[PDB]
Amino acid sequence: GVRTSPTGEKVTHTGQVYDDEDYRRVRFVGRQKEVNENFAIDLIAEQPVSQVGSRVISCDGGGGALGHPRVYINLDKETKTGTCGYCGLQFRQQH
Amino acid sequence: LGLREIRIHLCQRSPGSQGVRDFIEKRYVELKKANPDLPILIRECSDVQPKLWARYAFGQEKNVSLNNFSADQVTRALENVLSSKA
Amino acid sequence: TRPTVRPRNDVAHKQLSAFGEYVAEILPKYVQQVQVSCFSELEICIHPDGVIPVLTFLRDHSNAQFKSLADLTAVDIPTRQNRFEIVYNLLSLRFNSRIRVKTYTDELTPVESSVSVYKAANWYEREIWDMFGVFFANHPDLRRILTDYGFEGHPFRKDFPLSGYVELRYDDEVKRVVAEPVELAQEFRKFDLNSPWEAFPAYRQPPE
Amino acid sequence: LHHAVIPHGKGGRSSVSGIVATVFGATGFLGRYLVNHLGRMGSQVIVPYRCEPYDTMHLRPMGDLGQIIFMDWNGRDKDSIRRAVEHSNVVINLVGREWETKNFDFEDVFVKIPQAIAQVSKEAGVEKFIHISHLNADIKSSSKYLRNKAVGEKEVRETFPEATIIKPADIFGREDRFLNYFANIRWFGGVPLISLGKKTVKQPVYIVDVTKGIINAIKDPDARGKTFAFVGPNRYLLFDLVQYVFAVAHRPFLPYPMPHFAYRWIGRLFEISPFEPWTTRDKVERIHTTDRTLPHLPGLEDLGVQATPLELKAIEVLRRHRTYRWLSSEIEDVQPAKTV
Amino acid sequence: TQLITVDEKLDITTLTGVPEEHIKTRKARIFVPARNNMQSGVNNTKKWKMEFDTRERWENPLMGWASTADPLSNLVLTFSTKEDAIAFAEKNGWSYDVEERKVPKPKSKSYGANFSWNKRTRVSTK
Amino acid sequence: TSVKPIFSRDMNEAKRRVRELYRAWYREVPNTVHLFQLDISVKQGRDKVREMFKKNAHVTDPRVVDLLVIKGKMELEETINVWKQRTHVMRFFHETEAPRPKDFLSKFYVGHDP
Amino acid sequence: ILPGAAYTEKSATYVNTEGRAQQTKVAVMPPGLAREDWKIIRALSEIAGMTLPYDTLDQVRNRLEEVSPNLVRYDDVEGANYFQQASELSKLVNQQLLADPLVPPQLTIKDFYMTDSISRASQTMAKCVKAVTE
Ligand SMILES: NC(=O)C1=CN([C@@H]2O[C@H](COP(=O)(O)OP(=O)(O)OC[C@H]3O[C@@H](n4cnc5c(N)ncnc54)[C@H](OP(=O)(O)O)[C@@H]3O)[C@@H](O)[C@H]2O)C=CC1
Ligand SMILES: [Zn+2]
Repeated sequence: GVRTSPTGEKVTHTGQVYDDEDYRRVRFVGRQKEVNENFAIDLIAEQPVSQVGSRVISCDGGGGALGHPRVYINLDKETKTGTCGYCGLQFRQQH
Repeated sequence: LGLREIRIHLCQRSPGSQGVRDFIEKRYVELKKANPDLPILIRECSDVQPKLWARYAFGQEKNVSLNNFSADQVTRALENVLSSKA
Repeated sequence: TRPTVRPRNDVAHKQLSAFGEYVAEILPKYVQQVQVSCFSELEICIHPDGVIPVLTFLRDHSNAQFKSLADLTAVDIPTRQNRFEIVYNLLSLRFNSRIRVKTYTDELTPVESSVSVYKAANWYEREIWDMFGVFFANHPDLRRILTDYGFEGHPFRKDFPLSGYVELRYDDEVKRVVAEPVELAQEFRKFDLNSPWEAFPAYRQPPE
Repeated sequence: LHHAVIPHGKGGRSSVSGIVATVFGATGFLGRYLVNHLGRMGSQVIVPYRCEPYDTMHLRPMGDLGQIIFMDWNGRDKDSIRRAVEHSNVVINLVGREWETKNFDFEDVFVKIPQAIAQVSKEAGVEKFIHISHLNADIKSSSKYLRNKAVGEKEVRETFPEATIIKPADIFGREDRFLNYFANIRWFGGVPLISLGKKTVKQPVYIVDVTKGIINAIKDPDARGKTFAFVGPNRYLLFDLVQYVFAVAHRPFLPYPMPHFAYRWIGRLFEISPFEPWTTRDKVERIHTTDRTLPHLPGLEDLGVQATPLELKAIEVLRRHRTYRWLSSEIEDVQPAKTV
Repeated sequence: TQLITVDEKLDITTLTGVPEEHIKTRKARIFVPARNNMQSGVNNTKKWKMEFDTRERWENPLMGWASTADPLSNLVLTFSTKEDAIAFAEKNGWSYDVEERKVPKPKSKSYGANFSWNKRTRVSTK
Repeated sequence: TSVKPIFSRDMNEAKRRVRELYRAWYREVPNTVHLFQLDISVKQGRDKVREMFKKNAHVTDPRVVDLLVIKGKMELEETINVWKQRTHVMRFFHETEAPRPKDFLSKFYVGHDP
Repeated sequence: ILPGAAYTEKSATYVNTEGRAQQTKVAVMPPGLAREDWKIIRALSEIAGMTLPYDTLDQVRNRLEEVSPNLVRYDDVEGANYFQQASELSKLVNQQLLADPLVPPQLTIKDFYMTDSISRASQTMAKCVKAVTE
């Protein structure tokens, strides 16, 4: 989900791009700007929300020791989903 | 041209500022009534020498030593700098 | 305290304390302090005037025979009035032991050279002069040994910055490698890593 | 004004001087010194090069990381120049050649390319444009070099009203072709001259002073629209100048006269080489041309540059031309030249 | 004898090799560092520190890093007492500013004041 | 305040050492410009030697001037043999370094440094 | 427009309401071509041909001591006596008290977050004002 500025230079996920009057664009003349197009926010926004049947849940990122430290998420709010702090997965109580 | 402001620096505990403290506590009120538009800034400090500063026109400044003075010497000095205006 | 605690050698501690008493009572003119650490290491802190007789005694006495000068350093502690501490490490092959001899000097008081006992001390205190500015009197060939040829200052002093005051680059106008005032592209980011909680109560200094 | 063009630092290698300069023909003689002086204050330098990058290797270590940007360009391609100068704020023109080749004549390198560069710098909104002409540029000059330089200077002035034109007299330096030419002529005989070389007056200027004048003209806001004349502090006749050159090199000096028509035929023979010619008729006519005096134009003293005489740098230039016997002779054991 | 009566002021400015612009335009600061208010520990406020004034830091044109031209930017020194820091600063010819150590005054803490009978120091909840 | 000396008891002997060192340096400058093939005149080198000697003219303590005499003799011995290069000899001439601002106005224009 | 510095960008002295002088320290440097304030005034006095007799910060602080000696002794509260003289002088001009009741300019929490130019240009203050107004 990359976005291009009116000058033709792409914008990274951090929002960095060069202005039209910036002299630092000359480093890209005759070469190319290395920008990663797999924006992580869009890919984590497409994960389905996991419906569980407990007040609390545990997340480890999948894979056990190959993931993040095991955190515990509370699901007492019926308005918002409980998002894991590391992997960004969101869980939701079915009641 | 003339005098613009007067600055009197002194101490509260030193005996060298004894005469300046006496001069202030006796005659400062009638001095201020004599010169109502002349800023006479009194500045107390801890370990400074009794000193008299006069500011004249175009930034000329004059200094008068006030160390170990009695009150009468202080007020002749102050009338001298008031009547000089140079 | 069996698997993860280092065992202690009490026999070595007692023997080194006995030899420290022996040395400190043989030479009362120079010896100021004698200390044995918890890992059985002896330190004989003496007066700087008695560098040469203490080392001569340790090299030549039949009950010391510390024939090898293993290593000779200098340590800078700026809070002292004698900011430089000179440390001699001696090894006795006959009795199989190691002893340490510490002395003190500042920037302007010369220290007597110990080349008359050990000949490695020549290069060792030449390096000490290069890195700290400690002048060693009655030295055969005292010059710089590690620093640059045109280098001014002593780098291992604690008031010397990590990056020096100059840097070298090649200039094409004079066709020469010239030295300019330093300008780091990225500054050395200083990290404050001291914890504000006391770790060892045994080393607690008394308050004022 | 942009935030990234504000100067920063102490003017060192890693500092930011706020100068974005496109220097044309930087792989030559003045370009080395100009890029060296620009890179040591921390300036963004753009080098468009026609030759091999291997010839730009020596220019590579002259500045910090990312401060020199190399790219390709052509003299007959305005789009490449538009690519090169679209981000710069100072443009410096040092394009020239001592001879005309099978592809480029004097009109191409002295009239067409400077006019194209100045036009596309004006169209790209570059505030400061600097052109390096010659001091003796005359429309009625004998050689095509000075005629084409005068025509190109007029074209640049008429197409860029705010252009600064710098007119050096003659440059001497380590990699020059003025003192080295005289010190290498000794191979072919006994240094022929025209009328013994005592009818022409030269005032050469040091390369470092020219570079300092160029840098100060970049920095000075009052140099916009001026036409400077960079000349040395002393005037010498040609005969005793060559005599001083050979006395510095400790070489035998046996001058002999040569007629003007005989010298042109000699220059015709040397200039048929497919490589760089050793000499040509244009070099002959410029060597024996008196440097004119223009008191109405500002000089190096108006830019705060103190002129250094030839006596302090001639040994540095010509020490490589001595034999083993005279390699270690000092500064002062050479009688200095006689001025006018 | 072999001892010299020396009465002049002690200086080693000509031996340290630091250039003059970093020896007469600088300003050393001698201070006991303040406690980090995020923590209750006081073990970092025991030793005096000498530091220097902060000069210019600019951004790198290539990578945006913080470049500086100060050699003395990251250099601090630890002293046991104030007098040693003053002597070290005066020895090297640095003009110094000394700020006094601030120690907390002893308070009057009592648990029974939370449940007073006629005072305003009753806690609302415990 | 009685302290150990280095070589000289009083300032007269230290001045004698300074004078002898400066004599030897003044002798050495022609050989220095000859062997290292510098492009400066001998007068320029002798003025550089005089300036480097005048840079330490305000110090009156015998021990520190003895240490500077020791360092100067070390550099003289370093230059007597060819242990320095051409660059080490010409590092006393800061030719590559641009001139710094001196007055208040130029320092105010160039940056925030005092 | 003359770009000056800020209190985190220069070493400078401020006196609180109790008469205690204190000095700031240089945390960062001013951006762009912004300079220190006394440097700007001194450079103006140099250009205008009325040059002031100070060049460094210590000389300006010496002048500050010359005008008032209590402005250079930091972390010190000096005694100010002679209340009686001021009281006797204040009884001369008989100013008449107005009938307007004493209404402070800061009545609620929404009047606290925006006082000066630094706080008015903050987004955290804007968020706080928007949070307390709703
Ligand atoms: N004698 C002197 O030194 C004096 C010179 N000048 C002027 O100063 C300028 C610089 O002279 P100088 O550096 O000594 O000479 P050089 O020949 O050494 O350098 C000229 C530069 O121009 C480039 N160039 C030449 N022809 C072309 C072309 N057709 N297209 C693109 N680039 C080209 C060359 O690059 P490449 O290597 O790729 O060919 C080279 O980098 C010239 O304009 C000259 O007239 C003025 C007064 C005195
Ligand atoms: Zn997770």
